[PDB]
Amino acid sequence: GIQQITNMCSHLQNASRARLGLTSLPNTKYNLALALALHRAGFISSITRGGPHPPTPEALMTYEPEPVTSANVATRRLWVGLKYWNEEPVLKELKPISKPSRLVTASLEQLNRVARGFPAGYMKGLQLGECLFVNTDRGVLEVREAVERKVGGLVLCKVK
Amino acid sequence: ARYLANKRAAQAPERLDEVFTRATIRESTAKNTFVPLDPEAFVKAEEARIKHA
Amino acid sequence: KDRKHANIRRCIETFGRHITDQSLERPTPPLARGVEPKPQPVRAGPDTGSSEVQIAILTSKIRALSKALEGHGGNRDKNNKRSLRRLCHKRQRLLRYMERKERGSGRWHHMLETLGLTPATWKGQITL
Amino acid sequence: AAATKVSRKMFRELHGVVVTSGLIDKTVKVRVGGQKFNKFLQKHFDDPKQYLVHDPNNSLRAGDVVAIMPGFITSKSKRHVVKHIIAPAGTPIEERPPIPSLDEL
Amino acid sequence: ISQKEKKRKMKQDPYGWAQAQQRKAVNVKRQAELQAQRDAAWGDPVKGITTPFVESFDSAGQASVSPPKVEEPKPLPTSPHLRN
RNA sequence: AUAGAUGAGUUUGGUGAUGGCUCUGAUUGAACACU
RNA sequence: AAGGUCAUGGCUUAACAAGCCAAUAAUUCUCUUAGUCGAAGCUGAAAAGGCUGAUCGACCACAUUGGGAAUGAAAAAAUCC
Ligand SMILES: [Mg+2]
Ligand SMILES: [Mg+2]
Ligand SMILES: [Mg+2]
Ligand SMILES: [Mg+2]
Repeated sequence: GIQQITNMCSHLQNASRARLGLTSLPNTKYNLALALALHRAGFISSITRGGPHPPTPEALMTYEPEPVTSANVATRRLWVGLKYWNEEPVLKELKPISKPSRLVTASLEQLNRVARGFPAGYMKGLQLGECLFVNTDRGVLEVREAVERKVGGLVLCKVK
Repeated sequence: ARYLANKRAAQAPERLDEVFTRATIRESTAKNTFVPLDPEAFVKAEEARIKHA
Repeated sequence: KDRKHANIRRCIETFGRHITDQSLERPTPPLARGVEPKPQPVRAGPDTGSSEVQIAILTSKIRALSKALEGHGGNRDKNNKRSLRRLCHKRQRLLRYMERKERGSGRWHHMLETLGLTPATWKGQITL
Repeated sequence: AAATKVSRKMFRELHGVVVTSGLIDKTVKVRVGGQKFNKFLQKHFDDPKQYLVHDPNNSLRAGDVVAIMPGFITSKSKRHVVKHIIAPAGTPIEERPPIPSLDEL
Repeated sequence: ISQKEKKRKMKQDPYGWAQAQQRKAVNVKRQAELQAQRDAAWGDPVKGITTPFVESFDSAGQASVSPPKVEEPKPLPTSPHLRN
């Protein structure tokens, strides 16, 4: 549920605050959807499903993950590579917007307004560097990827 | 017209410059979400019975 | 304590799902629409964790404790009035889960009639 | 010409659990799902609703999972009808009287 | 309805009001019987309905008959194969 | 409707906070005083 | 089951059943205050903004206070008793 996305956001903040080169997440399709969007937006370096121990650092892309079955699904985890440029984490802040207590949904015209830096609904306008990820019927997208495809949906979190 | 234009965009192909520049994510991780039953679930259950006994 | 752990062996031997699968006529719940029965791996050991066994073990503890609180000087034991309330609320939750999970299976009725568990034990609110 | 036939229209299908049965003839209480939106908090709340459903042959038992359809008026408080049993409770489906199709009703 | 409509209603038709309550008393009586019959089946939230198997816990299935007393010694299920 | 988001005086030996009060803006089917 | 109805509904009736709604106040009662609403008026950068409920439009109620009926297509009267 949305609680896992909320844990994924606070965990990545703590892993970047600690300047960790790697970090693990519970293996769920929802966490994978947000991680693929962060990687697609350029905030993380890699995504790899593995066990409770991180794969070999050097051979990370050519890593061969074993098939996921009911005999090991309980130990699978998503390993994320974190970026740090100019003595600063590239994924500094991950502020959630929709929470377990309330799921915030935005319309296409509200996202068009938030994309240019104007408040709309419970959201606020985006500034230089900030990003916004929306969970739509076309997958987890960035607010500028959503307005291009002309869809709304559930707002997940704002990435500074 | 408003419907066709909106439906066309939601099902449009990604930009070429976005394809030839984005790093690779192995499909083994980006698309293998289904978790089937262990094919060896019966053999393991029969061996676990012997060891537990 | 010797009877406590001896009773635990009686509950696993009476309500143990590894025994009721063959003792009862229709232990498992009735199939749903479209669902068909498929074979599943055998159990590697006895059934000690099913809701029937746990509810039976809780019944033995509730009797051993409720029988001590009613004995001589039992009213003076104020701390264990929580323990009895905590055993009945643990059984209420398992009975409440097994009720909807088993959808009136013969394995659910065997537990009630044998342990004498009436609706008062899980239906409403247990106030002690 | 002078025959006023029923509408014979098909409405939506809701899945729910039978709450009570046997209290009244050819009638059971079924709990279905729902969600109402709070405009002040801007969130959804679980809004489950319990209706009286029409069981023509008395083939439903408490704790049973069934599919109901609205728009089938039978009484003052009964506007739903049983469509089919999803998951039976107690005994199998074949051991209960059959559920007539909407065409038969 | 409000209390004014209550007294006013029964004041218009005194006899008709009496008949309406005679029929209500029949169902209130029948409903009281079904409650007493359902409260009995309700049982106790701690003991429910003590069965011979629950009574066999006091001896760990080693006693063949329950203690007397009022009461009667009834047979209990045993587990003679169990040791200490 | 994409220009629209602002402060000030005042507690302390002093400093940073907390927290009210007052002023700064607009207005009235207004009243009163001087006109 | 029958009647009624364009049709539906104890809407009506007979015979049976004991149900139905509610359990966190459904229901009922006391006290205090108030005509209700609108980008109608004033106000904030803004919030399902706040305040008011003049002039304008819509709705409700009232015509000294209380208790009432008829007429009429319809009470919708500053009428009538
Ligand atoms: Mg003492
Ligand atoms: Mg919910
Ligand atoms: Mg000082
Ligand atoms: Mg007034």
